[PDB]
Amino acid sequence: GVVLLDGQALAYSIEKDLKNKIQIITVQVHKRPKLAVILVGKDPASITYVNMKIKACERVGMDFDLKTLQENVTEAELLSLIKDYNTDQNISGVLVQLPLPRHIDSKMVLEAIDPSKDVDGFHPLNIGKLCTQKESFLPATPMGVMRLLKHYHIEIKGKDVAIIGASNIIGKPLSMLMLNAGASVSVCHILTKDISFYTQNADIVCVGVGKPDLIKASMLKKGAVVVDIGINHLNDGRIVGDVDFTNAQKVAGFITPVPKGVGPMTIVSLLENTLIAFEKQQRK
Ligand code: NA
Ligand code: NA
Repeated sequence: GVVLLDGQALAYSIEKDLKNKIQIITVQVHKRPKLAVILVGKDPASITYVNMKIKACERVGMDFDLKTLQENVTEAELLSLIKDYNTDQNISGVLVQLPLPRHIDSKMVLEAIDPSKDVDGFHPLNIGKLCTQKESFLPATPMGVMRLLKHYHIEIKGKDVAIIGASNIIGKPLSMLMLNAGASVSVCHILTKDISFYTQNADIVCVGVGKPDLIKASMLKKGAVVVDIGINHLNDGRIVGDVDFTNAQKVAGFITPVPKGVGPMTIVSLLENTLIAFEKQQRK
């Protein structure tokens, strides 16, 4: 019997814990964790993502500051805003919604976030610490994937894991978390000659490239754990993953639905990182 990796249910359970911890903090020290969110421009999908993050903060009682900037904002203005958020002791985490406009150097803007407030885990200091087994902020999507697997008692150590997608924000950090946990890890992408070579061997397949039906049942090992990070908005309004869910469930042992699988876990991971940032700030 295949098991649904119910990321939505796990995220809601974690949110209940966050809400309770924040309630205690608010009464004990009369402060709350606070997330600063910067949105540049009016990209529809970016607006939706910002609203998802703000609504999540509201569900757990986390404070937030949403700063909306025009699409033609200068890099200097964005940097000056980030500097002020870095120095404001009442700001726990700082998040810049991506993508930024082409005239903005995204890597420079993200490196201006103080690493102690980098709740997205995108600062190279945090990425480098992850790669060298030093504790710091994990990117939210890989963090949520590992947390979901932990909840379902999926063993990582000694397992063969195939990661499809090699992005800086998902596939690469996820591969590092898997390796650090003792898996043998393959990272594939658009230039891979035969992804099925890697997926048919894998105990765990994680895919996040944005291509409907890329992962088919015939590409999987019987009993495999399948983590579908894709979120594809089809022309007709449907939202599907990168896995052929209907057929793959005939072979997989565990599988995330899309939507309501990895998505809610990414969001709750951002909330957890903001609380961690607050707690580390108070201890320092
Ligand atoms: Na300053
Ligand atoms: Na393990």
